[PDB]
Amino acid sequence: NIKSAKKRAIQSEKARKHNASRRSMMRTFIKKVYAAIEAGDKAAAQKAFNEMQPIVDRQAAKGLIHKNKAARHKANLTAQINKLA
Amino acid sequence: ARYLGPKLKLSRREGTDLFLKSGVRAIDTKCKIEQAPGQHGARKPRLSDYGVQLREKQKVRRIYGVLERQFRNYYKEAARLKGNTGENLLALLEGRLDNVVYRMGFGATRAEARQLVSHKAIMVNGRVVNIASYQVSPNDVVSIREKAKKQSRVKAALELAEQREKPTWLEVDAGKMEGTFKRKPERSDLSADINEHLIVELYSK
Amino acid sequence: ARTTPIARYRNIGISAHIDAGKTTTTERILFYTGVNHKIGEVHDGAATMDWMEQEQERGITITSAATTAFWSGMAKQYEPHRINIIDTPGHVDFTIEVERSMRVLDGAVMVYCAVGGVQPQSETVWRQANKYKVPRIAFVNKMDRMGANFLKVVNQIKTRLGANPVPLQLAIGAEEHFTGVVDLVKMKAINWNDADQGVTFEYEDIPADMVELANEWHQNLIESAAEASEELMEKYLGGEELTEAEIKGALRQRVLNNEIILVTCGSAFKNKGVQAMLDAVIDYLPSPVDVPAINGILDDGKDTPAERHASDDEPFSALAFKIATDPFVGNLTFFRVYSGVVNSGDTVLNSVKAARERFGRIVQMHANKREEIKEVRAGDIAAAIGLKDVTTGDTLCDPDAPIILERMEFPEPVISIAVEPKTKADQEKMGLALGRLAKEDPSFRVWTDEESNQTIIAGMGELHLDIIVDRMKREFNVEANVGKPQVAYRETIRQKVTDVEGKHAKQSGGRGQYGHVVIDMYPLEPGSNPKGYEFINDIKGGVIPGEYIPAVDKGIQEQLKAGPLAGYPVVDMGIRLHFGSYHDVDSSELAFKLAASIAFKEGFKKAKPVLLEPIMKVEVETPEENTGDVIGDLSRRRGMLKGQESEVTGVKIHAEVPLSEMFGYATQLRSLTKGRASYTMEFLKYDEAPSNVAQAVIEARGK
Amino acid sequence: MVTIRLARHGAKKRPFYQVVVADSRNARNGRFIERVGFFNPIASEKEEGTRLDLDRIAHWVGQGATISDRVAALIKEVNKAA
RNA sequence: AAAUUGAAGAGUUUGAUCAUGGCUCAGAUUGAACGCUGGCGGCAGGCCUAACACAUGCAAGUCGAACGGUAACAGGAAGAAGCUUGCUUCUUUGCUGACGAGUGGCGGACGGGUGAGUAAUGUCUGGGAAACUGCCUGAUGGAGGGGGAUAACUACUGGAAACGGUAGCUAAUACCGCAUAACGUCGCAAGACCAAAGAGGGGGACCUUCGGGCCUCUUGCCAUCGGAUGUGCCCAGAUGGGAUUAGCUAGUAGGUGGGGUAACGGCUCACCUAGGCGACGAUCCCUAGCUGGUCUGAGAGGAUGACCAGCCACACUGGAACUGAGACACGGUCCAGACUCCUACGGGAGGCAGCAGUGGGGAAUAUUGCACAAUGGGCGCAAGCCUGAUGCAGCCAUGCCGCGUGUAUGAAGAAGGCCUUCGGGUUGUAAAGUACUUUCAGCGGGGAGGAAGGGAGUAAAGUUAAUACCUUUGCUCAUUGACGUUACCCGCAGAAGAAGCACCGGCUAACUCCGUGCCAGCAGCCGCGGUAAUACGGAGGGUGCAAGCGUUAAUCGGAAUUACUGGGC
Ligand SMILES: Nc1nc2c(ncn2[C@@H]2O[C@H](COP(=O)(O)OP(=O)(O)O)[C@@H](O)[C@H]2O)c(=O)[nH]1
Ligand SMILES: [Mg+2]
Ligand SMILES: [Mg+2]
Ligand SMILES: [Mg+2]
Ligand SMILES: [Mg+2]
Ligand SMILES: [Mg+2]
Ligand SMILES: [Mg+2]
Ligand SMILES: [Mg+2]
Ligand SMILES: [Mg+2]
Ligand SMILES: [Mg+2]
Ligand SMILES: [Mg+2]
Ligand SMILES: [Mg+2]
Ligand SMILES: [Mg+2]
Ligand SMILES: [Mg+2]
Ligand SMILES: [Mg+2]
Ligand SMILES: [Mg+2]
Ligand SMILES: [Mg+2]
Ligand SMILES: [Mg+2]
Ligand SMILES: [Mg+2]
Ligand SMILES: [Mg+2]
Ligand SMILES: [Mg+2]
Ligand SMILES: [Mg+2]
Ligand SMILES: [Mg+2]
Ligand SMILES: [Mg+2]
Ligand SMILES: [Mg+2]
Ligand SMILES: [Mg+2]
Ligand SMILES: [Mg+2]
Ligand SMILES: [Mg+2]
Ligand SMILES: [Mg+2]
Repeated sequence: NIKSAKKRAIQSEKARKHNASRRSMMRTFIKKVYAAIEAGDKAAAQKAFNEMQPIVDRQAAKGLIHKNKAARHKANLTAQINKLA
Repeated sequence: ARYLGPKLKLSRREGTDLFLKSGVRAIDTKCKIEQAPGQHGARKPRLSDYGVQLREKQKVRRIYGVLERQFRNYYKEAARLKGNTGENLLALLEGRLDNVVYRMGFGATRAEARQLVSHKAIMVNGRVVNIASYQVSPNDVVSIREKAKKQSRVKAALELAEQREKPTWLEVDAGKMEGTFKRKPERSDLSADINEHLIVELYSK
Repeated sequence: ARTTPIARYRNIGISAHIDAGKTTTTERILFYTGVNHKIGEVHDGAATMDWMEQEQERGITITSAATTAFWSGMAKQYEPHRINIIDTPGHVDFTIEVERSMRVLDGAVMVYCAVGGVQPQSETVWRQANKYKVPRIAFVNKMDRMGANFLKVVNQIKTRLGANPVPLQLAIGAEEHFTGVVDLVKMKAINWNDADQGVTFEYEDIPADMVELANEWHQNLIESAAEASEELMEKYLGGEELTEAEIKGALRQRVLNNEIILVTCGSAFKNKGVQAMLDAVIDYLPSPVDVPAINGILDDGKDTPAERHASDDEPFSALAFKIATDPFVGNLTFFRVYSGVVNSGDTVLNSVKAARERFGRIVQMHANKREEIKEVRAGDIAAAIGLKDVTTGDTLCDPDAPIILERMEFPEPVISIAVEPKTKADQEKMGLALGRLAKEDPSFRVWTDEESNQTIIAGMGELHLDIIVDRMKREFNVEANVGKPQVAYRETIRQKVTDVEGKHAKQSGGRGQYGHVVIDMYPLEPGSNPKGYEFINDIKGGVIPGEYIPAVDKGIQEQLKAGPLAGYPVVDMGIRLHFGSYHDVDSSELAFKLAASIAFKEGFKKAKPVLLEPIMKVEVETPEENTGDVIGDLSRRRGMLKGQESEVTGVKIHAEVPLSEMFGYATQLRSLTKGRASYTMEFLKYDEAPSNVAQAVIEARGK
Repeated sequence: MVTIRLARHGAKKRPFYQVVVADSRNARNGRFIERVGFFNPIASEKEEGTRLDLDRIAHWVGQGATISDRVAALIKEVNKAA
């Protein structure tokens, strides 16, 4: 480039790699919960929900997503699993 | 920014005396002040309404030594102000610093008073003012500076300042070289021939 | 502060005849100092120095370009020396470019061809160097071409230019077999290596193909450098050979006084010989402080107005050798600081132009390429953007510095042509361009003579004027076709005299007045008076009104002033009003001048005037072998001649030729004189000529 | 970081600043939340050189507004001790 | 208290009149241009067209008090260089000040630009709920414990460069799990779940592995609720012209469920209903950034959106996103295009509508300047660094304002000009002559203020556990201004260095002669010139304005001539 905003380019790329890693992991756990919910096993879905919950809340804490987004995931999943029986 | 020409031409174009000359000699004996300056001055132009308005306005401009710009300003103010437009305008014209210098002597003519103001030979309350348009405020003293005091011209002008209507608002000191401005001249404290309403309608046309 | 010590500074020039190898050698220099990765070649258009589009296509260098390099040595003997090389054009069309550059340079490397050696531009540049008194060395290139002779070329220099040359390197082998050179000091042979492009070389055993002349010329060399002092001679005449180092320092000294010139031989195209010359540039050429100081004029002169020790401590002084044109800032002034330090933003005073200039962006250069530098030390050549008033050759200096430097002399344009933008109204756009380029070349002048409407472009050569025209089509683009200058004819009565007259019936009753004159024509002669408008007032019959009796010749002037015959003015014509008529009430002048106008008209036809074209006093010098042909050509032209005179280094011809004639005379002269002649036109008195054109240019408008 | 800074009105070679409580993003002369007194640097006269609005400055700085260097110095000078 | 008090007509249809009616002029204004002329100062103004293409130089860095570290300088330490055991200086040691590159943090979304797009996703006014917010601030706490890397680096290596490889590493306020956290999240509940980072300063100890440990304070870190701020969203009204644009719309209008968002929402998907908008102008087409305000007007209104300020929009064209509190990002990423430049031919770089500047276009618009001294802004504990923000300087009568270009005196009312009824008049007190003054310009000398601060020393308390070290608040000390040869002041010489432009038939103020002869030419309108032209051209004179004047262009007025106020058939 021109200035040393190239340093920020490197940092943004590295942070994108990391954030894509963590967002993919988180979305995969939620895919698991959704596959359970469309499978109907309220207990398997419950285990999956308790498996994703610390992941998504830890990510919200990290800032990868927002508190509101994590809470929205948890609320949607609780509603689903409760109507799931 | 100053009319550097024949003053008597102006005066006899107005017909009247514009006092653009000192009193050392009469007005007729220096210029043939009854006929217009032209080679066709002996003739008579029949007047028109604009004619007399322009001629009065130009008489005032030539008396006070003001140019058309800043005369339009002396009208813009005194139109903004309160009271009579023409009276406020004549007051704003007597407030000029070369005006009060002349009316208090120190120069036998408005142009001599202009040189006096301009050459830093004057001091409105000590502070050397040299803006010939300085609108002097009442309760203010104009004082000649030292080395301007006792110059040949200032004395002669103080001597010749007599034989003239003594201003009802000045209180000069004639040698102590002080002079106050106790209050602005009202209407009747001036020539009374100058029909200020003509100028007002010229500029409000 | 200073990157390289002033002693490690060489300012050198490469001037020589056309195709002498001047540009190629700089490419070999830019290669053997590592500054350029590829050797390059001019015919391919590869050469860096020729950056101009024209220079690439024609292979010609139409400008001087300056570049620098660091040649530590051939054996890394010395710490790197910064050689400032100003490569120059050798086309006489561009002669300012060599001289504009020459005053600034401290030393000159004058190339020669082994086949030809001294050829005509070579003498021309030698003369230029002598005027700026550059101490010189020489490189005889093209020793890889048949006809190659180191020895013969040396003699050629001695026989023709006048210089006495001392051989430095003789040659190993013939033209095809040019292995390398033999030093007359190291007594070695630097046979160069073919596989690498001269980058590697081997000092060798001085083989017997050439081991005997070497001794003669080495011996001849010692003697000459030993000819610098008896302290060398007393030992030299002691029968003992002085040390080479005393010879090399003695050599550097003899070059400074120009007593001797050092001849180096190589083939740049054969990638051989070049590295050694760059070494000998270090050995004998002058460093800025290896000679005396720049001198000056102060306050209309002084005992020592300027004795400016070239120093990083003395006050800033410089000279603008060249002004060049850059389309984005609008100028680029090349300056050499003779004495001083200047920095970005520093103001300077134009001693010659008595003004203030701020140096905005001082830059250094690699031909077209430019590298910004914060400051310039003394002895450095740099280009200055942000300077808008410096004429070529005008000193730029700190205040209280020399008013005048020696470079106040320049050649005179020899060819004149005229020009027209295709669009008739691109004339100012065209005009501005001619002006800008006129600033850059003090030798390209644009004067639009107001006798005619034509734009006239004057220049030192036919190529120049064409190289100066394609630049307009290319930069400051305008499309323009060149042509012929117009014709400044005049007229005059021959002898005939009469009592001619004119008259209009201005009365008619109502109009009220009239004017009438009887006149009397005579010519004086072609060139007797300074006041061509001659006259005699006589009138004593019909004596026109008195208050404008004398005021009745000046109103008649407007006929002698211009055009009675074919739109061309009159000279030497004499008018004489003797009779006429009038009436002294108000004899109307503007309608009385009709009498005067028809008086001129009728008077002109009866008097049978003539037409005299412009003809000048030409003066030519040329070698005393081309006299027959130059005079034969002058004879083909309508030219008379003046002086049966022969010079000692030629022959001075004097000739009276027309001015409409001699269009492109210079190039014809060069053709028939082997580009070795100069001339001048003196604008002498006009003379008459029988011409089918004088009337066809007014019969162009017919009646 | 809501600042309280001087705003540099006036004329050439004759400044006159206005103490403005403005978001530190906006330009000097630009957008501001409120103005709290002025400050004339060149005054050397009976007329007051500076005038502040201390109750509102205190309201802001209680809401966390940062005070610039010169505005701190002007609060000093307004106070009798400094 | 005052925050207003403000409204003019004329010329021209006719032989003449009165109406209707258009045209024209008098005013104010301009980012102006052109012609002629031009002295100065102050304050402003300055590409209105090609959002046309851009060479070059700057416009965004900072922190060593986060870290690994040592490339540069310096300080030292050991010298068996230089040498008189050195003051006459050899290398190794990050050891210390410091610091290139590097990891990391914050900034880079601000400030600066332009008005292309945008007729409503915008703007203005006024409300609203379904929200997030770095830095700033308040309240309560936590701040155990541990791992794996990884740049820089070493090596080998490739490349013309750009810029890489491939292994060995080496930290951290880089990353990751754990422990722990509830007025935090989910959940009606129970319950489940989530973080962190340390660095610096000195010191009474007293303990060491000269690492330090330890006590302190200064900052920094994590969580939650607050404020302030900023931002996102919704609504209503208003915000151009054309109907020689009357139908438009299918995610279209809404409903349900899932998904997405920081947040509500067809935002989105899948069904379902068939709705929704429209003569209060939908739809389409042209044009356009909007507002405070600016010009004008007695107003109402008309025109406008240069400067300055608020909002919006764009960044070579088209698209997408990433990082981040904040962007779908002027000086970041990626792609497609056009363009330009570099190349060793193998590849590579860029986006002036940032500030100067060039070309071009145009009637027309400036310097490739000086400082960050002010004030702001980023970073920082600060010092400080950076800032084409900003403050200043340059150019240009571009505008407004102020001043000067002399003042008094002076009748042979000179000469000369011009007119003349030939007497004279006018030029004209005008000149000259005489006396006096020297503003400004020009020299020379003094000289405010924009400068607050910051730093070093000091003392007091607050401080601790300690008179240390930190703050805070005084005292002293040296000091910091680009502008700048500042403003302003004083002295020197002499009226010297400083007046032009338009007009003179009526409107409209100011006339004669000559030369011209419906010619040449003038003209804003009416009109002038064909033999006595105050209308053309010159001259003499006069009138207006004046460092400007006039012309052209543009807006309102006059124009009640789009009549709402305030018109007519
Ligand atoms: N044979 C030969 N040709 C040469 C030599 N040096 C230069 N040339 C050629 O001469 C021609 C012109 O040389 P150049 O240096 O351009 O001429 P200049 O620019 O006038 O000096 C080019 O073709 C070169 O290749 C040489 O040593 N030998
Ligand atoms: Mg003025
Ligand atoms: Mg050739
Ligand atoms: Mg050449
Ligand atoms: Mg800088
Ligand atoms: Mg560093
Ligand atoms: Mg603009
Ligand atoms: Mg590791
Ligand atoms: Mg962390
Ligand atoms: Mg939902
Ligand atoms: Mg409509
Ligand atoms: Mg537009
Ligand atoms: Mg009205
Ligand atoms: Mg562009
Ligand atoms: Mg992102
Ligand atoms: Mg950006
Ligand atoms: Mg840019
Ligand atoms: Mg143009
Ligand atoms: Mg600052
Ligand atoms: Mg007379
Ligand atoms: Mg002065
Ligand atoms: Mg101070
Ligand atoms: Mg100060
Ligand atoms: Mg009249
Ligand atoms: Mg006229
Ligand atoms: Mg007009
Ligand atoms: Mg006549
Ligand atoms: Mg109306
Ligand atoms: Mg009507």
